[PDB]
Amino acid sequence: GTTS
Amino acid sequence: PWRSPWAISVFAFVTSLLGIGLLLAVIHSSVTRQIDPKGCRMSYMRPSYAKLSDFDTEHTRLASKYSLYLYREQGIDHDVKVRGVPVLFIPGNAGSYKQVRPIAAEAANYFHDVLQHDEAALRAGVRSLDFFTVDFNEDITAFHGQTLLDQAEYLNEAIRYILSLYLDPRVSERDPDLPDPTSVIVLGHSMGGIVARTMLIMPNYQHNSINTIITMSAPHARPPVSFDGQIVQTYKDINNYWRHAYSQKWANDNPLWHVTLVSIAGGGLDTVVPSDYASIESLVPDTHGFTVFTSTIPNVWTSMDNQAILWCDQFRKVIIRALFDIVDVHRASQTKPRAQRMRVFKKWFLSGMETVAEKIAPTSDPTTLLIVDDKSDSITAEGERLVLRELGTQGSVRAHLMPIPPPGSPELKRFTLLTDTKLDKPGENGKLEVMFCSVIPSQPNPTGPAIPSQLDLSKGNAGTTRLACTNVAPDVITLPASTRFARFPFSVRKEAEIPPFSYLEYVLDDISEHQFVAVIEKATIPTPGFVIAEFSDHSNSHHTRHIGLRNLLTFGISLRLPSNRPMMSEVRIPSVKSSLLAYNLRISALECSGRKDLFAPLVRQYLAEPYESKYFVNARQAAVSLHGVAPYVPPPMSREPEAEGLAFQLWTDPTCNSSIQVDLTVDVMGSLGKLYMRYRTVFAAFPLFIVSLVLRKQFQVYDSTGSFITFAEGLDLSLRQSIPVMLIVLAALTLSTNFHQNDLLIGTQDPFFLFLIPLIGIICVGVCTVVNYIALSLTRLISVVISFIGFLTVRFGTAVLLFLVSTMIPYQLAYLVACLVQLGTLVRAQRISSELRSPANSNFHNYVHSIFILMLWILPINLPTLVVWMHNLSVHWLTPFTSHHNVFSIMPFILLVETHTTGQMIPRTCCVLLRHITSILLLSLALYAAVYGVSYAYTLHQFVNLFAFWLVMVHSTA
Ligand SMILES: *NCCOP(=O)(O)OC[C@H]1O[C@H](O[C@@H]2[C@@H](OC[C@H]3O[C@H](O[C@H]4[C@H](O)[C@@H](N)[C@@H](O[C@@H]5[C@@H](O)[C@H](O)[C@@H](O)[C@@H](O)[C@H]5OP(=O)(O)OC[C@@H](COCCCCCCCCCCCCCCCCCC)OC(=O)CCCCCCCCCCCCCCCCC)O[C@@H]4CO)[C@@H](OP(=O)(O)OCCN)[C@@H](O)[C@@H]3O)O[C@H](CO)[C@@H](O)[C@@H]2O)[C@@H](O[C@H]2O[C@H](CO)[C@@H](O)[C@H](O)[C@@H]2O)[C@@H](O)[C@@H]1O
Ligand SMILES: CC(C)CCC[C@@H](C)[C@H]1CC[C@H]2[C@@H]3CC=C4C[C@@H](O)CC[C@]4(C)[C@H]3CC[C@]12C
Ligand SMILES: CCCCCCCCCCCCCCCC(=O)O
Repeated sequence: GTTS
Repeated sequence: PWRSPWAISVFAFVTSLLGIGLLLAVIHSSVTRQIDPKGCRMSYMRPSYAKLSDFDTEHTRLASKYSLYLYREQGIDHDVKVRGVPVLFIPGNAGSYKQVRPIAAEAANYFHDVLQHDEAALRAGVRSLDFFTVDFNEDITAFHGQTLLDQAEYLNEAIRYILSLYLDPRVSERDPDLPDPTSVIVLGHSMGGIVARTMLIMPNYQHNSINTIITMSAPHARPPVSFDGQIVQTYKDINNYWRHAYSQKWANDNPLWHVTLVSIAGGGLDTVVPSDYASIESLVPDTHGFTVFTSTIPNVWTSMDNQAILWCDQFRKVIIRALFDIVDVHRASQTKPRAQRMRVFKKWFLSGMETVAEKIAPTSDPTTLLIVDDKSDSITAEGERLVLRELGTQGSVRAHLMPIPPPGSPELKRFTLLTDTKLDKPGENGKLEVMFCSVIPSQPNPTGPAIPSQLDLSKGNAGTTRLACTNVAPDVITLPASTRFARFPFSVRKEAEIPPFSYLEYVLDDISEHQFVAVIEKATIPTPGFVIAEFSDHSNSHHTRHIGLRNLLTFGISLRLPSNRPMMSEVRIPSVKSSLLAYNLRISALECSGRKDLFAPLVRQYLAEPYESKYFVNARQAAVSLHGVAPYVPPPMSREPEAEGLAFQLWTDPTCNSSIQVDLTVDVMGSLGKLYMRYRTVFAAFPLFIVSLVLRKQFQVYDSTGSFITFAEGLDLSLRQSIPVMLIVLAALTLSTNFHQNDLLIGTQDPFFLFLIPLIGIICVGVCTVVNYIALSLTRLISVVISFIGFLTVRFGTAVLLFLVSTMIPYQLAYLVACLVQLGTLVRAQRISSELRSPANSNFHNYVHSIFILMLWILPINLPTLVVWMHNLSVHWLTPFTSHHNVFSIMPFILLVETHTTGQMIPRTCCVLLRHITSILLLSLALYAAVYGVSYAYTLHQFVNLFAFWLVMVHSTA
């Protein structure tokens, strides 16, 4: 992803 | 003689040392003992939010303060349009609207990856989930009740707007034959779920606009803290609403008839909301909802924090699958009927081994016609367990038919099958298929074409016995894989996840209409995999240990289940019910002789209610902590004596021919640490029991001798007679169709837990001593600052306060200012007493210090309303205040603090009647704080306000  | 305020008795110091010591032991062993494994895998996504800014103050007055967002996941949502079932996420106490990130992203990916291609699923009425999330500005919901009501009202208006969205062609792209949505699915976290329940009792609620509430770690049974009276009243309102509605006999009179509420609790790792409060068994009948813990959710099998329940990867996938199995866009309420929703929720969230579990295969339509030879090579003798060490030994499709024993025997019998291989769905060629077979009549008996029924030729002989067979895949129970290289039911790394076991459990009466259980081994080349199937008697598999709690805590319980044991054994201890006691379970080494076992022992530690199951793969040494009968929650509903207490379900390889030993002993330090969730809120109220008894002794001695003793000296005198006697009264009070039975004192009338009253009393004695010393230190420190400013200077050189509260100042700000002015008075009193050391100056200092301690122990209740007010000012929200309540809640303190600033000592005390009124008031305050303190902590401010008014009266008399 790009963020958790 | 002048007694220093810092001096303490040996008796009072030792008691305070034990109280602080017992506090550290409880706190330390609640963060180190009996801690569940953490098994949540982090989830990653590409978040984006579209603010629905057309939902403004024309729709609701709160829209200037709150905001509504539509979650858009990058790579899936390329425009802000609604193309599916509306879902609303409500964040909790100081939560974020951006916490829908994980669950909304998995719903966006799963529909993209899987469902949008599944043409049958769309033909059945499945569409994407539109996740709306609400920005509450991180409101402190658990500490203010008007906040909760405002949120519920805003969200009812928000649901109106959301459902209006699906009418606008410029915003909604949907099929033209679909009905207009009239309902929203609500997913709430923590207080978020509580707001969802409140939403259905608010006046602006639109009927039939919520039918599905799923709450994650929400305290349904009880307020987390009772510092606000509005929170307590709203809990009473919603809990009464559910109870009254579901107590109706005619469904038309039941407003919650079509509403299902599923409460998911994180478990023991949740240290913000006690998982005991998530139980809705006293609110929702089993036909409309249940409470489930994340440790019993298949393919999750882990406990979670309050925060990790949203971003946990396993649980995220499970909840999205469950939500996609209930939606139905062909109905205006975008979900399946209530019973179907309950069946789906049970399938996805429950272990499948519950009493409420439903079995589909026994009465389902046959899905396969099987041809087998009459030579009966496949048909085995009754009473023989089927063990397949490997799959594919012969090299051809095989059938193993196990005859079902006749139901003539009075004893209850079960069929259990365990395999590590995935079971084939109907019409699927895999590695293994299990199915219930019924003999087809040789004569051509009239029946359907059996067009779905597929053929499986395995006879090759004249017999060609024909069998109509039903695949049992619908009723497969997923068990964590207990191999000898596994440590936890989960795996944080997705790559190391072991494919789980498959388990079937049937009562013989369910499947007696059939003739065989066919284990179709479809593998040809030898591939790894085991199958164990057998019929067992209830006597041989189920053991109950009727041992009292005293004997269990003294000696423990030990079993030696025999080697002849069936694959699955149950051990039930009906006397293990308390949530406050933790145990240690030991399972002996399976000494498999001559061969390795097919699988390692698996233990399922479970409770009938709530659905709280915990799995121990490769079980040898397990920490047994359960969520049973908790202190302050409503009492459990009636249950069968076969479902009371704690049960252990054990799976071992039955071919090893080795007996196993089960030991269960009590964990004293873990049990001690269990008290922190249950009794942390006792310490906003119950220390006022100790303080009020000390101020009673200080006033008694003053009214009889004229000397106002120090707080430490009053505590020493109280610990000798007054405090021990009033703890005995509390114990006697505990011993003497209502859902509020367990809301007072310890919440547990059980005489076993009477030691909690002395325990809390001694810890609060220690806490009061420590707070006394903190106040003395603060007074001395401010005095040192003042003296230092004075030396730096030397070497280098009213009646308006009533108007303020009536207009804009909430009385909590005025109370904080009164506490600060009292601290200033205390500093002056201490300075004067040090300068002059008169017996009259010591009296005033001691008296002012005790009143300051009394004020300081009420300040915790008032601080949460200050932060809400400051936050609302930051957001520019203004809340009017009723002048009658503000003035009457703060004037006694204002007058007392002013009188103290004048320097006047309390007049010493028909005169004996005034002497006794102070004693009676302080005794009543002590008893009230002890009894009603946990559940009604907001009333302590008013009670102490009454005492302050009495002190002002005694001040005025002279
Ligand atoms: N991918 C996907 C995912 O994502 P993420 O998340 O990123 O990831 C994960 C992560 O995690 C972590 O981290 C995290 C992150 O974050 C981020 C985020 O952020 C945010 O959010 C947030 C929010 O904001 C916050 N607020 C929070 O929230 C929450 C919510 O949500 C919920 O809902 C609720 O429920 C809650 O929980 C909340 O929280 P809070 O708020 O905090 O709460 C808690 C608390 C509260 O309360 C407190 C207080 C109360 C009381 C008080 C009052 C009064 C009283 C007193 C007064 C005073 C007195 C003085 C005077 C007088 C004197 C005397 C006389 O609560 C609690 O805590 C409970 C308890 C309390 C305490 C108690 C006490 C008592 C005592 C007593 C005792 C005694 C005892 C007795 C016994 C005996 C008897 C016999 O949270 C959330 C989170 O989520 C957002 O963002 P934004 O929007 O931006 O925002 C911003 C702002 N901040 C979102 O979006 C995000 O997401 O990160 C961070 C950093 O950055 C951090 O911080 C966090 O945390 C980490 O990891 C972790 O994870 C998990 C956890 O979480 C686990 O599992 C793991 O393992 C780890 O650890 C990282 O790494 C990750 O990544
Ligand atoms: C609950 C228990 C652990 C109490 C802990 C509080 C601490 C701060 C207390 C406990 C005993 C206290 C001491 C007992 C008596 C005196 C004599 C006095 O002339 C000066 C202060 C002094 C030396 C106190 C300092 C603060 C003290 C050390
Ligand atoms: C003087 C304080 C002692 C007594 C009070 C104990 C505090 C316990 C904390 C409970 C409130 C936690 C806030 C989050 C609640 C929620 O998210 O539902």
